Amino acid sequence: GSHSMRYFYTSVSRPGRGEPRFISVGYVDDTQFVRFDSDAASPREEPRAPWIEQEGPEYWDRNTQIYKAQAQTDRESLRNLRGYYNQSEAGSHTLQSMYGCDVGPDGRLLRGHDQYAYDGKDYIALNEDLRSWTAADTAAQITQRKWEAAREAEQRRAYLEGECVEWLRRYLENGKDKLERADPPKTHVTHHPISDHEATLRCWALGFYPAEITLTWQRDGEDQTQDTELVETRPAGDRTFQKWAAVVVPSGEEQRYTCHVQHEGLPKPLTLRWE
Amino acid sequence: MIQRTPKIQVYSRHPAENGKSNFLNCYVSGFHPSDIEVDLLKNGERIEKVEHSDLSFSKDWSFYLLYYTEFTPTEKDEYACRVNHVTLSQPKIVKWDRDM
Amino acid sequence: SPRWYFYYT
Ligand SMILES: [Cl-]
Repeated sequence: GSHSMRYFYTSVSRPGRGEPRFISVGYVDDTQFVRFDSDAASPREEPRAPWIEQEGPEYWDRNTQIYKAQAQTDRESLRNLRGYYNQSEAGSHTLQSMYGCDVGPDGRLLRGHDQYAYDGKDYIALNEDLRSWTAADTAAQITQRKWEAAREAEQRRAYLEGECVEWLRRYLENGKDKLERADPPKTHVTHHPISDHEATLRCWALGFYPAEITLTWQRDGEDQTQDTELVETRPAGDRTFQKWAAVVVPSGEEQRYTCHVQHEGLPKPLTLRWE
Repeated sequence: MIQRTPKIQVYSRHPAENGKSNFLNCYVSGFHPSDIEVDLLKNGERIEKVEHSDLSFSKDWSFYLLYYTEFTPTEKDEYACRVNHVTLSQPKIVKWDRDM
Repeated sequence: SPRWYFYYT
């Protein structure tokens, strides 16, 4: 199958409370497998998926040392950003970092990611060519010029193509079926009368993995995008996801409406009707 | 900094039936900054020993957390999610509806 | 595993 390893870092300055708080979470696809929190008791990387628990203490100790050095790096990034943005020393600020590798079935890099958000806004992102940067604003152009001059894209590219893919390969080997699985959605339609002239049809997808899914309503095969209420895909808490899509239907017209469900676990999309 | 109000969904892990053990979820997302407070309510009272996920975010930088507890829904018991965030002037309360 | 290369904005 197609797979990814991604790390999501959040650093938050707490002015007058010492070092910024550093949090990391690590994922294979939509499966969280590790966390690190600079505020936890005896900060150490911790397992959050069953198949990583087999890693020896040399794993947890090594990753702990890397996270501690990352936290200090992010502290310096936050200090530099304060200067670029002419910000005071009194305000709290956030750096979000995400990097990782997507591989196809051959297990070679398909797509590399390495990107940054400052105070909840795009800052700078490594472009899909892994050779060039997109800066969100004039401040981020300072970082872009520095990173271009220092040829850092070449090191990030070599990392994403090499080490990143090798760790992902090992984790897929550890995880086996727990990571290879595509759990198809359980689908059903419910009917919710509004008045005597109209009813909501709600098309549900439950218990699917991974999270990526498309739910659409059609009326005699014509897409109803503008008249569909679609909730954000939401976690069930058992490493499956949920979604629903709803459309308001005139009474007697229910059999014109079809719900269409596309998911990796379905060889072809499912078509459902109010039944 | 530009602040963003949390989105909130409250929902069960499994399609609910009265008397059947289940999990009550409150999913908060798209909030900035990251500090947030989430309580699950039974008939307006805070449920104890609610667990939550580790702080994460989506590729579009949307922070998210899941707060969850075991519960046995009934016909008459009211469940809700109550969120405090710097963007909210009062706690935001979203009632659990088994059809959403 | 987390990367051990570090970069300052
Ligand atoms: Cl979504």
